[PDB]
Amino acid sequence: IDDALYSRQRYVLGDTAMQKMAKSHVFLSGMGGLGLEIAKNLVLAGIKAVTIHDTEKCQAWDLGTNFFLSEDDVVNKRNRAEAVLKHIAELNPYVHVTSSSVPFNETTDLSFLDKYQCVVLTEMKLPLQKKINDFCRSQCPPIKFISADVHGIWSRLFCDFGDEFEVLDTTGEEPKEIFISNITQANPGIVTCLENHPHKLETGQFLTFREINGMTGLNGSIQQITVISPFSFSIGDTTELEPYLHGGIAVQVKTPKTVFFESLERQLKHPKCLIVDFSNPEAPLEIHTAMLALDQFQEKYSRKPNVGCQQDSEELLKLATSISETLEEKPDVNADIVHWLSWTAQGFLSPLAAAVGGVASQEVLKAVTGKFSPLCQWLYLEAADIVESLGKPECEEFLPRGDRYDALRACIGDTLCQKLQNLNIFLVGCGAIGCEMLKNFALLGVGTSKEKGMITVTDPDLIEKSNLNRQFLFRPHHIQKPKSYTAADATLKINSQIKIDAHLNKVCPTTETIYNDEFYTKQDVIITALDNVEARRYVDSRCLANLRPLLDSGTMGTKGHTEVIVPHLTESYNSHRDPPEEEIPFSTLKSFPAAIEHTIQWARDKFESSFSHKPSLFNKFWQTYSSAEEVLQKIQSGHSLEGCFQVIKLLSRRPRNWSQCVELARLKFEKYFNHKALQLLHCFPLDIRLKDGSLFWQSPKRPPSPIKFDLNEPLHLSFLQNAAKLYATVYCIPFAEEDLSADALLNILSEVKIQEFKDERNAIFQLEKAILSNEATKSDLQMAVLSFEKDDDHNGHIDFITAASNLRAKMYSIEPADRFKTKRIAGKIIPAIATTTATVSGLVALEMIKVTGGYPFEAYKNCFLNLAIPIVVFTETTEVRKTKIRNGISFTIWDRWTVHGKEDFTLLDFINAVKEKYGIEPTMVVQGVKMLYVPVMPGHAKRLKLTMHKLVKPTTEKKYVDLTVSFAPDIDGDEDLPGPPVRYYFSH
Amino acid sequence: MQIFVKTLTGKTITLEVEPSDTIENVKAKIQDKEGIPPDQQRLIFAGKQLEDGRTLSDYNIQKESTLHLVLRLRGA
Amino acid sequence: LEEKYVAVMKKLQFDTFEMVSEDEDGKLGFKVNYHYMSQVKNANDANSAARARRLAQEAVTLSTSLPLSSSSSVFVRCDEERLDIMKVLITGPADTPYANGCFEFDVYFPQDYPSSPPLVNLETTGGHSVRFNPNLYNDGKVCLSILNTWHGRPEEKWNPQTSSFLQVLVSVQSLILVAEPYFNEPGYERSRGTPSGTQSSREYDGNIRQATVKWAMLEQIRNPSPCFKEVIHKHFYLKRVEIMAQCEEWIADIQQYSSDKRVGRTMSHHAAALKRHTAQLREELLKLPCP
Ligand SMILES: O=P(O)(O)O[C@H]1[C@H](OP(=O)(O)O)[C@@H](OP(=O)(O)O)[C@H](OP(=O)(O)O)[C@@H](OP(=O)(O)O)[C@H]1OP(=O)(O)O
Ligand SMILES: *P(=O)(O)OC[C@H]1O[C@@H](n2cnc3c(N)ncnc32)[C@H](O)[C@@H]1O
Repeated sequence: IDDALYSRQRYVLGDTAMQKMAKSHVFLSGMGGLGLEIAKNLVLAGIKAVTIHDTEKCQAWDLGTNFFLSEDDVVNKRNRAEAVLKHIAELNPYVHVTSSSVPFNETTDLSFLDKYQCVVLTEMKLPLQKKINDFCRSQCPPIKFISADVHGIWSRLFCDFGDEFEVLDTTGEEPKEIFISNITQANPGIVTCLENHPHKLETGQFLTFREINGMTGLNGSIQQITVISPFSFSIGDTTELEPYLHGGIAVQVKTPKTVFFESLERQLKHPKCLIVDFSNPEAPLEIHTAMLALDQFQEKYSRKPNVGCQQDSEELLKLATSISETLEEKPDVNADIVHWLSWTAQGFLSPLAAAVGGVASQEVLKAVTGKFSPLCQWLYLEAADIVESLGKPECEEFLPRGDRYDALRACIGDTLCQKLQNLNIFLVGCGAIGCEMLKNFALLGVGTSKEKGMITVTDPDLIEKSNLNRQFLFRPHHIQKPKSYTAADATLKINSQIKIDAHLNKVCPTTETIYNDEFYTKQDVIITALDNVEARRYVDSRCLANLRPLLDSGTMGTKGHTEVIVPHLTESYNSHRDPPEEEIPFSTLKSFPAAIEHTIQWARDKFESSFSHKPSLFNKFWQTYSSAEEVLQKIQSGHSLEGCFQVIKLLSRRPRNWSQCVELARLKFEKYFNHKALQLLHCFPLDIRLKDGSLFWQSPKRPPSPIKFDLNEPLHLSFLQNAAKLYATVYCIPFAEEDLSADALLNILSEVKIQEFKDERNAIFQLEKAILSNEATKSDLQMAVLSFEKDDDHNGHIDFITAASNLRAKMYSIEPADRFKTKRIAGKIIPAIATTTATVSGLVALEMIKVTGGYPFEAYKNCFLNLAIPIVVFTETTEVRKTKIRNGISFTIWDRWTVHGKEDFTLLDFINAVKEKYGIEPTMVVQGVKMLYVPVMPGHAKRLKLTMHKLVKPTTEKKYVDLTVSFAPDIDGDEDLPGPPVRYYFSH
Repeated sequence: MQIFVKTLTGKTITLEVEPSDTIENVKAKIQDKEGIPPDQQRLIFAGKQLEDGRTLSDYNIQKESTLHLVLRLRGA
Repeated sequence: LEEKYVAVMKKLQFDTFEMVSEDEDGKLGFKVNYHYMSQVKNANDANSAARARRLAQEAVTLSTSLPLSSSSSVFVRCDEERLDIMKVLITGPADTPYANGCFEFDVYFPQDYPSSPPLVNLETTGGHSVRFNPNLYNDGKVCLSILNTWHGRPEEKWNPQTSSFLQVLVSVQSLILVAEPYFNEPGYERSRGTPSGTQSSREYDGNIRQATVKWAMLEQIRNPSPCFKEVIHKHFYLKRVEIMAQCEEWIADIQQYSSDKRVGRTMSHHAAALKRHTAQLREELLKLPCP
């Protein structure tokens, strides 16, 4: 596995799953939009071989749904499967892609399907699907079956993995670790966890134990638990064992699970649907009935219903009524759903197709690897809210006109399509989500109008090798080029009329000058695809000051979310807090580690301190003062200097050639991994006790043990090599790759001794010795500064970090970790995959239409999803909150007060104006983080007689500034009542 | 009265509450079993987000009702 | 004397000083050494608004409620414009090895305050060469429960509703600078009352006494920080006789254990260092002009 390309995906799937992904063949039928999306996601995932099959030919109608065809393909009337083969193979050269066109019908011999291992069917008549499903599930071993379809704004998904399927990992979450505090020799036994730290377990789970004193029989065994209290649980009989002394660690054990499926024919009479919106739990059954009725109508009349023909709607309603009573549950018939399904039966909505394709690709991965829990057994997504707010539109607005937007026009209507083409949209970031959003915009024709419309995308980063796995707009020959330019060039190929303006700036407070308020006023909607919360908060604050809608999304592994913010209706991003990373307590990190993360963090901090901070301090100190003799003279006169001891110590111990660097590395190894253990044991002996009598070296603390150097061990050699290389790089000492051999290091170290284990005058003597030896030249007062680069495989940073972490872990007798886990933990790499990004991009594109149309508050939705369970939750967005201060005066977060001043306006005049206009008087005026008037602090009493223009010190480009105020509470001793921000104009 | 709180990743939490309790106390009860601070948690019922200051009777939460716990993500 | 000292020092507990000046380009230039320069320069975000209200409310308490007595006192300085920059000076309590010292701290309030506790760092480390206390690491980090966020206990965390900066200051002064700092380390309190524990505590006290005499009085007099120049000058001027008597008593007490074998060499070294420091401290005090 070439990690440079699948670095992100391994953290999600795992080594065994990726091994199983190879040597797998997938058959994909129907090269529509949905089939193309599924094929793209699968090819990006890394399946060994994919076979695409289609029998139709390209038409002008297909240009509006397929993002790989061209006018030439339509002119030449090429087969749809063949015309896309070349472009798809370009996505990943490691995937073997083939095309086929053998006819499918009732008499086709299905014997050839046994070669593959999963079948995905799209755009197929129901009887053929029934026959194929009946054939596939009876093979030994069974062949997995998946069906998907999109009709207008309604979608259907189905899965079938055979009679019995086996899952090797139900949830995919790593097991937790708990510390035992007490055990009881009782039937059943009672186990009490440590103080605080609830076990967070549930009945039926399995645990295993290790490192237990006294109850040695429980070590290595497996038990089934029964939760009793948040801090205790129960295990099997333990009356026959020895009493419990101390210690003990229990870790959860994963267990395979078996699920059962049913054939397609049986499932049509009582489906086990999945609920995605709990406000209408009965919707999926009605949608299922409507889709089944549509299929029956299509079979009966050999055509789809025509838009606006009321007899077709009546016939479809009658068919749905006839079908519904035959179902086992006997549900009701929803007239509205049938009506809208009849209205838009011939349309096609791209974002819904993208979301369904992402979900189907995840299901295919589950089928081939068995990694997660599969879907069971239906899924019904829909976008009815888009058309629910249109009222009763005329049928003429939905008729096709003869261009590439026929499908979208038949879906949503002409007026909303035209309002889409005039959008000015600002997109932040061009990561994985950015490319998908650009593709969806190109398919929707956003901003293609000649008169008005523009798309702005900004990203300062450059293309990297690992980025090609998720972002499909980039190519191997695009490495080390701006992301925005490449994305714009790729998008312009999909739609020629797209107008895109690309920038290279990073949205931050420093660059606020170019992105002034007029620029934000020009835009109509702002979309973010960022990866850190600070930028999200800054962008939300900027949008809040100009009343502009904001759409936000993010993913991590197999989880994702979307959020919608609309002026005067909903709360902003800052109205909720996010979980920050928990800090490791300082003593645990420095002296008492208990897990591999602590040692990895220690190694990272040691690298930073040794190779970044100290060289910077050295350079700064020796650039502050010109000469070393001057420093010596200043020291001899008793003058104090900042950090003098550290820099003079670094100067004294400066190496001169390769051998001294090797010796320094050896001394560092000894000091790090030998003396610390001896010192710690000397301070705290193994048998020391606390007040209550418990041993000091109890859990979670682990006693250390010294490590003896030995060149035969690979770990010691790796640490020595990496440390020597890094020190030689820092001190600018030339070296050759031949010197890194084991023999050369052995020869160098054969004459190096090791010291045994146990200020101003010394510093002056050492500095004078350096002076008299001509070691204080200008070239000697320079050290290179290194920076952490986790993506480089030859700088040696990750090797050094891994070696140090493993050595420290073995010093404290902890299980070591390999290179990839260390890289992930040190670099804080976020795991990611294509399916979730595609799904969230589709959902965001869906919500953008609702934002554009100006729908009421009840139309917007937020989605939190986890495809691993799987589980999807749709909620209404948070309503705005009223806040009052006094006298019945209330305000929302979108409010903003204004005060008009002049050239001679004073602070007292400002206070009086606010008091007169709004009824209350401020008591504290602060501009951002710089205070302007606080009565408590000294000297501010006289500030009431100053010009506001001087008191603010503004820039001439801005004609106004923003201030924050506060008001005195009704009862003294309470915090001041907050108020809305106040904007001050310098002149009329 | 018995209610269930199902968070994403499949973990299920059992709670004891009575009508008339206040949403903020209901969510503070979560901390006793999870350690999650009240200000950091959003909980959803029947497609609506439970706002602070209200009681269970307003949202019409009954026995064996299911509430979801959701969080936002940072990667992109 | 104590009444005069209280009367004089009450006017200097809270004030403002100019630390950061801005040029036409908005760049920040620090006129005094500050430990959190990088975080100040990087975190230019002006989104925070509740922090301003919280600090404005706190300034009301900090102007009058700071401890003040002959034994110990606290002094605070803050920037003329910004609100997230402070410097704190604490004088060591009496009857402790930290007696009559002048210890300086740096305080920075993060953007999301009061959702997170402020950062505190010690500056009188003597160039990172001295570990003054088990809870005061020689690199300058001050370790307290109220300043940390970890599992611990719900009542031993930074609680946004109740915790306040004055609590941090009082906790530092009352819990870190104690009579016998050697026993602050858990795991040693078991051996309290044993002769070995007494000997170890005496050695630790001797080291701390010499360290504070060197780096808490002499260096502060010679190179005072610009913020607290007047405070230091008026503090040392008014208590020269007590300082001399205390130093003589400390020198006398240490030599009582020079005849021991286990710790005799360490005690002799500490006594020599203390004598060398006191010799120069006498000259420094005699030359101090009247404020
Ligand atoms: O500068 P740091 O990264 O905080 O590391 C220091 C440093 O060790 P290295 O320079 O070898 O990395 C100290 O040595 P000096 O440079 O100050 O001489 C050493 O002090 P000792 O030599 O006296 O052991 C101290 O260790 P300690 O605090 O245990 O005295 C150790 O700190 P860490 O290794 O824990 O970071
Ligand atoms: P994911 O990490 O895959 O992609 C995120 C991309 O967004 C860019 N980015 C991060 N932060 C910013 C800001 N503040 N402004 C503009 N662009 C940003 C990253 O460079 C990634 O390309």
